[PDB]
Amino acid sequence: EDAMTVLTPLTEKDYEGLKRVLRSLQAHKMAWPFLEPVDPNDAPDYYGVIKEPMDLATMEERVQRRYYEKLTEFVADMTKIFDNCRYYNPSDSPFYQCAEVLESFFVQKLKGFKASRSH
Ligand SMILES: CCNC(=O)Oc1ccc(-c2csnn2)cc1
Repeated sequence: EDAMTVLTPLTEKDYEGLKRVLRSLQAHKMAWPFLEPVDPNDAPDYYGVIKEPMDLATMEERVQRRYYEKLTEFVADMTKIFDNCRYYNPSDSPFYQCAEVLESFFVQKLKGFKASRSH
């Protein structure tokens, strides 16, 4: 990550952009596995093997409360969603596939956000 991403505090205008990025992901057709915390009745071992769970509703709560001080911290929570999924599930499962698609979409939107900050 470049210096701006790591060091530049998030302003109120930056927060309007983060809200837009998050809503784009929540509306994506392949976001269904990630919208809410994993239900342990569906996956009884999940919370024994994933030490730091994350989901898009937790990120929305954090954005509303202004939890994030730097863009790097927002990117780290999002990346945890996808990395947790690829560690828990095998590479041929539909959950793994959804992580591949949605991470590529996140990178496209994140590049758009970074461009808009500087110019
Ligand atoms: C293997 C058990 N069968 C099953 O479908 O349970 C789940 C439920 C949710 C997830 C999930 C969503 S986000 N990443 N992991 C994975 C497995």
